[PDB]
This record gives sequence, C-alpha cells and structure tokens, in this order.
Amino acid sequence: GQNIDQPTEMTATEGAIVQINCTYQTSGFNGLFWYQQHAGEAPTFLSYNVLDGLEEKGRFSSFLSRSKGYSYLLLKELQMKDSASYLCAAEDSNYQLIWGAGTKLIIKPDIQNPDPAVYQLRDKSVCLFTDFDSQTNVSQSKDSDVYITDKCVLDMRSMDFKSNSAVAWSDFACANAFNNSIIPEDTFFP
Amino acid sequence: RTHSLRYFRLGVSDPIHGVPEFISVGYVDSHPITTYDSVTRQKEPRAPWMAENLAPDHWERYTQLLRGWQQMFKVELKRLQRHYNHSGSHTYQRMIGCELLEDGSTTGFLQYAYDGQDFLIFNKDTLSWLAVDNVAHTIKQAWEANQHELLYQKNWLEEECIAWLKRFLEYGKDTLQRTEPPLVRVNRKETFPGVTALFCKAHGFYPPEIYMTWMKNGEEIVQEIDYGDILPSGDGTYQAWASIELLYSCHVEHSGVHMVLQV
Amino acid sequence: GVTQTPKFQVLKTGQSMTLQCAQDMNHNSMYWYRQDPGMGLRLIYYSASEGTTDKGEVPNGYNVSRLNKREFSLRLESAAPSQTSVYFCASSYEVSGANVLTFGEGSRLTVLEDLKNVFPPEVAVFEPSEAEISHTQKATLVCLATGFYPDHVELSWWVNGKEVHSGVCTDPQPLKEQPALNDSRYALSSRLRVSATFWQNPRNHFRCQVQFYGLSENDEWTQDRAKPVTQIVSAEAWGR
Amino acid sequence: MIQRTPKIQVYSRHPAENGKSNFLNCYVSGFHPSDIEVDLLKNGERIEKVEHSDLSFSKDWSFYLLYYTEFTPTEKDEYACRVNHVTLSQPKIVKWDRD
Repeated sequence: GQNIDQPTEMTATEGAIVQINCTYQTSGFNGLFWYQQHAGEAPTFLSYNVLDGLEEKGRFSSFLSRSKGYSYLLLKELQMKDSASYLCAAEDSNYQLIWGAGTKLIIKPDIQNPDPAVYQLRDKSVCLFTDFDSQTNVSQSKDSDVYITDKCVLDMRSMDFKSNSAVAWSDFACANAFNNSIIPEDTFFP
Repeated sequence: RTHSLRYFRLGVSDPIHGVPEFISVGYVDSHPITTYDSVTRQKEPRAPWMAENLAPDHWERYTQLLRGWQQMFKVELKRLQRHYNHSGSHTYQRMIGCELLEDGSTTGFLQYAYDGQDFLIFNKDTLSWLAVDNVAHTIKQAWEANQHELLYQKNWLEEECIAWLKRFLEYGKDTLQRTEPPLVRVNRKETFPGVTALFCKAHGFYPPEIYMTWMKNGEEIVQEIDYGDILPSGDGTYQAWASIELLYSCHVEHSGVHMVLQV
Repeated sequence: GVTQTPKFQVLKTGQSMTLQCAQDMNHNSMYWYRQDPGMGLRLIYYSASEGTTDKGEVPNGYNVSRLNKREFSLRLESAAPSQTSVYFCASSYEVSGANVLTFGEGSRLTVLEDLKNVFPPEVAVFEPSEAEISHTQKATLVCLATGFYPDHVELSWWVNGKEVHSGVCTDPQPLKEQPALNDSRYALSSRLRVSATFWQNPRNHFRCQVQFYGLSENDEWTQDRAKPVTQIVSAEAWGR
Repeated sequence: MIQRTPKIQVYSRHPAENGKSNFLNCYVSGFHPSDIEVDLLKNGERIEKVEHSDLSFSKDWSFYLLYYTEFTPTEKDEYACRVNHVTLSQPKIVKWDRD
C-alpha cells in the first residue's frame, strides 16, 4: 500500500484519557499493529486488529474501522510511565508492513501544590527553575553562550510528590536566566 | 458467472524418482496461474496474462514467502509423522481459496490433508478447526489458542482472496470470461441385438460447465443415464457426453443458452 | 528473545562494520531496520526463513547473512555519514499473518569524516540551594555532562553505593552547545531530588555517573590529547 | 495409508475420422501419491513427440495430468496410453476405443 498517518506529538494530563489516531491507505489489508517504544529503548508489541471492533488489554484499547481505514489506540487512567512513542503499522496485500512515523505521547503531571521558584546551585554555577505547574512552558535560550534544558518531571515516590524543573547555565544571573519564558508572576527569586 | 481462486501446497518426505520435496500451485477456475517448487526455488507465472500484468517485484516478494512456507511445511510434516509414529515417505497438503458466486455471495475455505486424506478443515464462521482424529485434535488445540491468526485467516478468505480473484479475473478476461459454444451431435446405434443406444456428444466448449440430459416426451428420464466426464480437449476447450438405451431428445445448457436435439 | 550487538559504535568514513543479531525464539523470519527522526522504520534487508534473504526498502550500502536459523548479520562495507542511525534487528515466527515482532535492543551508529572531534564528557555535580531547603524542605542536586561528542551517553545517580530512580529526571535528549556548528558538542543535565533531612545527613554520599561511548583499542589515534575511548566519567557530593 | 490408482481416459480432441489430422489425448486423474509415468504408444512403441500439462491438484487431494500428441488415425494403427504408478504391479496399457 501507499501511506500511513498518525499525529507527530500528543499531550494529555496524568489520570485522564488519550486517543492516538492512525489512518492508513493500502492496496489490501492483513492487519494493523500498535507498538510502544520508550525513549532509547526497543519497540514492544501492544496490539493487533484485522476485523472491525475494539480490543481491550488493561488500561489500553485498540480500535479498527475497515471501511474508514482508521484505527486508534486508547490509553485510560494515564500514568507518567505512559510517556513513549506509539508506532502504528499496517500489513498490506503482500504481507509487508508500512510503518507510521510515530506519535510521541507527553504526560503532564497533575501538580497539586505549585511553588514556582528559581534557585542558584554552586559546584561556576547553575540555575534551577522548579515546582511550577504543568501549564508553564520553558523557552530555549536567546544567547549562544547560555544553555536551557526542557521541562523534566521527577517523582519522589516515598512522599508521593512530583515536580517539574528546567536547568539553565553559562555576565549570567538566575534573575535573567528564564526571561525568554512566560513564568508565573508569583515565581520566588531568593 | 462463478469464479474461484485457489492456492495448493504439497509436501513429500523422503521423495524418490526426481519428485520435489515441496510444490505450490495457484489456479483461477481450472487455469494454473502460478508455480513454485523446492527444485526451482522461484515463484513463476503459469499464464501469459499473469506474466504481462504482474511486475518482477511481485514474483521476487512471493519467491521469498514461498521459500519460507517450504521450510515450515517440511517441519510440520516431521511433527505429524512423529505424532503418528510413521516411517518413510508421507504427504502433507494444503488448499486455500475462495469463490465468487453468480449472486455475488462468496465462499472461503482452508483445508489440510495427510496422506491425501482430510486432516484439518477450517470453519471461518465459528473460527475453529475441525479435526478428523486425535493427532489433528492436538494441532487444532494449538492453532485455536492463537485467536489473532484465526481472525487474520477469516479476513484473508472473505476479503483479500476475493480482491485477488477479481484482480486476476480482469487480467485474464479474454480467457476466463469468453464463451465458446458447444458442437452437439446425437448418435444412434443398435448395440447388442434389440438394444439401441443414444449418445449425446458435445465438444469445443468453454467454460467447462455444461448440463446435458435426456428427455422422454419432454419429461425427465426415469431410466439410467450414463454420463461422460467433462474432459479437456488440449486446446483450452472441453468435451462431454450423456447416453441412454431406448420420442427422445437431448437437452444441453451452456452459458445461458439452451439447446434441444430431437431424435 | 532477540540479542543484538554492539549497542554503540563510532566509525570513520570508509570503515567496514558487522552488526550481530541472534534470536532464541525458534522464529523463521528476521529483519534489519533503521530508525531515523521524523520517519517510520525502514526495512534494509529481511530473511523469510533460514536459507534465504532479500532487499527491503533501503538496501544500498548494506549486505546481510542469514548464517543459520538463529543468526542474521548486517554488514556496512564502506561506512558513509548517511548510515548514522539507530539499527534494529527484529524477528517473527513467519513473515505473513498476525505474527508479533520482537525487537533487539538497538545499535546506535555514528559515521564521521574523522575522529578528531570525539570527546568524552566533563561531569560536575551542583549541591542544593539553602534557599530551596528552607522553602520546600526538599533538596535538588544537579548533574551536568558537558563537551561530549557523539551524543552517546548513559547517566545514572548513585546514593550510598546504590543506583537510584525515585526523584530522578534526566533530559531525554542532549543539547547542542554550538547549534550553528555542524559538529557541535553536547550537554546533558539531570536532577536528583531528596528530602532536606536526607541531604542534611553528612554520611549520605551522592554520585553522578556518565557512561560515554567513544573509541576502542583497535581505533587509530594520532592526536596530542588523550584517546577519547568508551569510559565512565563521574562527579561526587556529600551531605552537609 | 490410502493410495489411489489412476483413472486413465484415452480420447481424440475432435471426432475421429481415418485419414484426418487430430490430437490423441490421455487424461490421467484421481491418483495419490504424485509420482507417475505416462507414455503414448503407437503399435506398442512409445511416441517421441508427446506434450503434457504440469502436475495438477484436485480439491479431493488427488492429482491429474493431460498427455497429448498430434496424430492421423488409420484402420491399421492401434494407439494406447501406458501408465505406471505405485498402486500398479506392472505398467497399465489402456487402448484407445477409436472414438
């Protein structure tokens, strides 16, 4: 067959539901597969559909519509561990697999008590923007000699506490570090 | 008009007299379309309309699949022979296919044979294998455990096979969809003293499907009608006959045309 | 069920290279795929059963050997920079049907014109802010792995001689230190967050370990600086 | 093991007429296993210019083949089809009924 399409990226919130769509256009059809691939890891089998219907496997469900040439992978009660790329593959008339470019799924943690702040850490120093809610987006550095990383989620499992953070490093000051990003008005600058 | 597509596999353990270990042949109606064997190790067209319509990439891809299926067939036969406690040469066969009928209704089938006898028959409506004995029951149990494969087989039979058949039918239209009417003659002869035989003979017809009957005063003969097989003539046409021992008339139906030959 | 070697490899343009793959699942079908950003898996070569192989979508610059039922090797005869990719070996019971693929761990290959810009990371640990400890009663340690090339690193945190995972966040992708530069070196950050009480304990030891993948013994090195071999670079911190 | 002896049918392509060019056919069918040997005979001697279809498959698991040769029937010439198969103790010579 000719082509297979799925969204490039999807973002949903922890505890919620997400549907990853996949449309295929093939000459002949012998099945549609879904694989999960965690960053830096190998793809692993999730599901297979050949006839119309929904197949449920725990919090995950796979739907196929033959007439529409459409499938979806449904993820319920979203967890942080669900952050991965989801690969859609269709088996054509000659039993060949046509792979989709994948969909990166990003899970936003549910931040119950946000306490946004920018702290300075010594070993030459590093600036840490932490404890902000999931709505906040961190923008890349405006200057070549200043480095800003993307949002990272850590889980302090024993305290059932999750927190977002971005790191900035390189005159440079923590007060100017994240000036290119729209940060909360209540951000604590010690 | 009724059409069918079928693919066959034949496996022979310990073959002698130049017989290949594995043969796979495809057909559209009575016509061979494709061939593969363990000697050539290549899937090749068996009809000029298949060669002219499918690019080399089709034959390359299917040659790889057939080499794979050849290997699996050898192993399956060895496992069967072990289950049966059988020595020497034994056969394993498979037939997969579909039919597109006159009313647009379809049929699909998937069957296996061991030593030319029914072994496992797939039922695509219940998604189950019918087993002839205890050895076939062991295979049935294993195959039925793989639910996704059963669904894949039902889809192939009901959807893919029909799409391939329709494709191949369009390619072979000039051969497959042609009508060559029969040349029918009635012969009358006294055989044993007082016994006259009437032979109704037809030849030069395509498709091979023909109905031939004898009538006494415009009604179905209660007496025994002797039937001749529908045989290939060697030129792409067929021949057949029907005889009775004797008001009589021969009736011939072929491709929507009825013919009567009164004696 | 599928074993693939090597996990990481740096090659010079024109170098020869064999990737190994073994499956112990009694499968007939074996595949070699390459994975590149913004596109779906592309099949290089496949082997439908023992005794046969055929080209996939992208066979140019590659060759394969189905050595036996278990093994399927991929050969790069003359490594080219376009061959820089993540290679996956996979197998299935047979080619057709509802047969699930089992993938190998992946082989990250980097093909360079010369090995002159290969550099191991510089690793440094940054102690928690006193302001954070008094504001949240939590302490965040930051680790930075900087100046490395290629982007082949594995970062881990070790607390009291044991690897930790809770309270850890490592950047999924490294950052380019010189974006506008074609051979830009890399930077990676990680955070380890513990209780104020954990960091306050003077007997608690914190280590950031970065496994770098560079050159091997057989790789020629003629530069003045240290040979940038596969090595572990670390940085420590103690509680206070 | 159930073995099936071949059905042998010898016939002409067109209604036969002494002195008119035709094709002599021999249809061998319903046999199992597949190993078979077929020859067309003219006065007990094998005919060299003999063509044949490839081994074919029936839905009942048996096999079939068609062997044919161009010929000109005459009153004197006796035509036959010689078949050998595992089910046979000796090769079976089936004479053409001359249509």
